[PDB]
Amino acid sequence: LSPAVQTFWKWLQEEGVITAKTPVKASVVTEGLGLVALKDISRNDVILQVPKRLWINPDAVAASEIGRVCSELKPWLSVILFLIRERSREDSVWKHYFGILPQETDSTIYWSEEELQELQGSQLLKTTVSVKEYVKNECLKLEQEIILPNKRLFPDPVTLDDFFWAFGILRSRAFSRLRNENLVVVPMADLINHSAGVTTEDHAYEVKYLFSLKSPLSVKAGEQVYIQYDLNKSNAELALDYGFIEPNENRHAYTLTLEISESDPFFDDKLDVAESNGFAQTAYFDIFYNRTLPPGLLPYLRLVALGGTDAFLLESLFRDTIWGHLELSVSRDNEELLCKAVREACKSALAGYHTTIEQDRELKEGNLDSRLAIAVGIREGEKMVLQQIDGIFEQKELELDQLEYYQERRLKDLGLCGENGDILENLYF
Ligand SMILES: Nc1ncnc2c1ncn2[C@@H]1O[C@H](CSCC[C@H](N)C(=O)O)[C@@H](O)[C@H]1O
Ligand SMILES: N[C@@H](CCCC[NH3+])C(=O)O
Repeated sequence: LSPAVQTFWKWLQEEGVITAKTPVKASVVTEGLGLVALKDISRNDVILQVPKRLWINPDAVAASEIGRVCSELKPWLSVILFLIRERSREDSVWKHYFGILPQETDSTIYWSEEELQELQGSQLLKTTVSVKEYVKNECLKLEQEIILPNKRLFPDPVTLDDFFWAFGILRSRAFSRLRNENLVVVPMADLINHSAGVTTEDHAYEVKYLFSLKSPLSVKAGEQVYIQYDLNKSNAELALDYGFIEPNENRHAYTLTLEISESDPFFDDKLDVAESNGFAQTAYFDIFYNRTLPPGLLPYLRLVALGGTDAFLLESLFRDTIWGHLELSVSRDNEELLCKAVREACKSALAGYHTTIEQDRELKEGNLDSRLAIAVGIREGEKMVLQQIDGIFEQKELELDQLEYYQERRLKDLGLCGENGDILENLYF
């Protein structure tokens, strides 16, 4: 298999970890390293357990020499340091472990400039950039405040590479879905890979303190044991959290960002309306392919587009039903305004890409390298969501007169054809 690995597997033995009731070994799979069943494994069969003595969570960093200096750092920042640190100690309790860890992943945080050019105009590129930058600052602020000061605990220098390394390791390895634990790293069940086969992301791991990894599916001897990293994440999110995406078009998403500008002559009243109904000055709406629009997107759109003619709805009189009206609809002008705004934004966005959906799809038809493959799937996906959105509002523009706006809804209850009320009027005075 692999010397460095052979070592890692031997170490787990001389620790009471890997015993005999452990149906799984390590091997070289298309996705790096994984866990292959040593013999038929059944659904919910405990695969392997790890002693908390071996975690790598804030509780461990706090209980180490640097625990003091990191005493006020954010949970992750603390683990970042811990990791960069232990990776240097020849007497580390994870010497064999780190000697197994991938130096890199296909997460966009490692992509070269050319590799990134393949995501030109994508939302993913934006998101990755932002994240890379943030992590940088936060990490450079760490160097000057903890690494350099305590030159006794941090002997060797520390580059951004080491930082992004630990950050990546953190975001692609740790198990956040756990109660009372959000960033736990477990050297054994670390090698478990992801598969679309697993459709029950309802924790493949439980706490007993120990880490019990139970296989969510029945596996025959020789085959790989997988798990579902996260059903709700988009391909954009999978692409950045780990270095991979799925073919499932339902994983494609594009998030729209709406806000009530302060330059809006009605900012104050509008913001009041939004907040009174669960929305902030700025609001993000995630749009997934083939899903119906998020509730709240249309009403908020109408709020944004409101305008002077209908500003009367922002009056105390309707503060108790305004959202309901926003939910139904305001007026033909309001609707038409917002529809155009969205359609234009979609067209504009669609134009930011350097490839057509056809070209992307022809490429997918050949052999694509890891990162290029990710970029192509991502961009095609986004173009689809973008087009779906424009498609939706194009229909709306057509049905611009089928909707019954505020005024019409008001005159619905007039009772023009009632009784000759004048006969009773004369019986009264
Ligand atoms: N379904 C999948 N397809 C491709 N890569 C995958 C994958 N599931 C997991 N991975 C890879 O493994 C990482 C999760 S940690 C799993 C251990 C890893 N296989 C190793 O050799 O060290 C991901 O960030 C990704 O790079
Ligand atoms: N992201 C997954 C765990 C991935 C583990 C990768 N080895 C979770 O939230 O549980």
